[PDB]
Amino acid sequence: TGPKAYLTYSASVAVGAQNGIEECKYQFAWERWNCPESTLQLATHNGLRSATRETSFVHAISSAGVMYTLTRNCSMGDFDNCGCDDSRNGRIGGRGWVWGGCSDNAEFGERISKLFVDGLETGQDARALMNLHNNEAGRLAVKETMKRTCKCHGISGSCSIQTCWLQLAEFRDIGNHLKIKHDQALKLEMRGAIADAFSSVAGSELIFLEDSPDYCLKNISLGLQGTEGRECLQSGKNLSQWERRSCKRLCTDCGLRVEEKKTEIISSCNCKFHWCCTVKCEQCKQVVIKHFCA
Amino acid sequence: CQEITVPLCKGIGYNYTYMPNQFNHDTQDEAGLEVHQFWPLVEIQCSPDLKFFLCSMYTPICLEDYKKPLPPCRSVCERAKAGCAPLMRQYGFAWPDRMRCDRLPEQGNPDTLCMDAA
Ligand SMILES: *[C@@H]1O[C@H](CO)[C@@H](O[C@@H]2O[C@H](CO)[C@@H](O[C@@H]3O[C@H](CO)[C@@H](O)[C@H](O[C@H]4O[C@H](CO)[C@@H](O)[C@H](O)[C@@H]4O)[C@@H]3O)[C@H](O)[C@H]2NC(C)=O)[C@H](O)[C@H]1NC(C)=O
Ligand SMILES: *[C@@H]1O[C@H](CO[C@@H]2O[C@@H](C)[C@@H](O)[C@@H](O)[C@@H]2O)[C@@H](O[C@@H]2O[C@H](CO)[C@@H](O[C@@H]3O[C@H](CO)[C@@H](O)[C@H](O)[C@@H]3O)[C@H](O)[C@H]2NC(C)=O)[C@H](O)[C@H]1NC(C)=O
Ligand SMILES: *[C@@H]1O[C@H](CO)[C@@H](O[C@@H]2O[C@H](CO)[C@@H](O)[C@H](O)[C@H]2NC(C)=O)[C@H](O)[C@H]1NC(C)=O
Ligand SMILES: [Zn+2]
Ligand SMILES: [Zn+2]
Ligand SMILES: [Zn+2]
Repeated sequence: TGPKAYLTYSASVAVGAQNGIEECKYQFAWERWNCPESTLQLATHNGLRSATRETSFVHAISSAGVMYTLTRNCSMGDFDNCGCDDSRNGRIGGRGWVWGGCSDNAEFGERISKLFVDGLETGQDARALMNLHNNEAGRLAVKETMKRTCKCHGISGSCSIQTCWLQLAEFRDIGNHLKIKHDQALKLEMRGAIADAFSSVAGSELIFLEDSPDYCLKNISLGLQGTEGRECLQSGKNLSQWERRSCKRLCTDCGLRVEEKKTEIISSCNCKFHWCCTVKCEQCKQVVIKHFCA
Repeated sequence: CQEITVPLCKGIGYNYTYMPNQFNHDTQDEAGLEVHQFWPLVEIQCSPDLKFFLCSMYTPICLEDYKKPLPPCRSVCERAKAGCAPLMRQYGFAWPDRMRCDRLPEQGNPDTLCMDAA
């Protein structure tokens, strides 16, 4: 933990935490709280001093982002210090397959993620333990989701014999997982008497203390910008019943009305494929009508 | 995009392919070691399409204007299977499960864009 080390990883970490924030933004794209969060904010703690259910998710997914990205950083040729998981390599893991390849160094990613993400959690208070918990919750979500991926190098490509390694899941799948972990997080009622209560909570589950505000409403003290002026989804061929409800959910149930907005966009389309070598795609002007709360 | 380095796939129609491929290969050299196991069937010419088919799969096309993958059409694969499979069958070689033809788009769909003859 010396400033030479803090600097060499800091560039990559910042990219990681952003991925975490972006995925959080994805998972809540059409909900009243839509991750109005900056990377900066989880250091400033401004916009999330509220120990709400949603603040839990932010901590996990950003911690998960830092770990995920740097574990992948390590595995690719980005750091000289760390190789990959050479342990267990070469061995026989099952009938007709052996270990090998570059298994991702998750323990490296966890190592860094703790250093930066758990660092910002200053204070010895109950909220700081809560946040520290949620970090590991997202951190171990990244670990558990790892799966054996393989390449078949048998005769003519047959999977008769194959080399396997342990790989990360797609960060999306981790987001979906942590989304669930958020949906079913639970409230805690509570010096060592408090630290006892947190150990009664599974390391995977998310912890929150305060109830969540009405996200329909604007509350500048909390960094909540209200639901007004937010895109919603009305018409769509293949939209989740969830997505179809976004207009009633974001707008009308919040008092606001639903307005349309004509947008013209330029998209590559009507592609035809010439024989061999080449494909030529003309571009078209297309009219998309967006909806939003007013 | 990178340039084709594998012998069997040079000058098939395009000089540029990407990695990793549909078979999840690191290098062209790794991909070449496997597609070279088909070299007999190319020389036999059990199907004219086989060299093109095997190359669209092991070293798929890479375009600087079209950045979505471009697979061979089902018809191209069904012809290579038509010509090669019986001969391969005769020597105790099953038509590879990766080479299966229903895993490929059929021609005539703007959504499913592919490579084939008219
Ligand atoms: C650890 O891994 C992470 C990814 O998990 C990695 O983050 C990425 O780093 C690369 C390299 O800096 C960034 O790629 C850039 O993307 C921008 C657009 O914003 C480009 O303009 C850049 O292009 C450069 O190179 C081109 C080809 O030479 C040039 O044409 C151009 O002029 C530039 O010189 C470049 O492609 C990428 O944006 C980030 N990801 C982010 C920020 O989300 C991180 O760098 C890794 N750390 C280590 C130790 O490598
Ligand atoms: C912006 O947000 C603040 C804080 O919101 C409070 O904490 C959040 C994380 C959520 O848990 C919210 O549900 C919660 O209200 C709001 O200020 C709060 O206002 C309420 C009254 O509307 C206060 O409740 C009172 O609490 C006292 C004890 O002190 C009782 O006796 C009362 O009966 C009543 O329940 C609450 O104390 C107050 N919080 C503080 C300290 O600021 C605020 O309403 C909101 N502002 C806007 C712009 O809407
Ligand atoms: C791929 O590269 C080859 C080899 O350079 C091209 O084939 C011919 O190459 C000779 C020189 O060796 C040129 O004089 C010819 O013009 C090329 N033939 C053709 C088709 O005109 C080939 O053209 C290249 N393929 C692509 C994608 O253009
Ligand atoms: Zn925090
Ligand atoms: Zn899961
Ligand atoms: Zn409408």
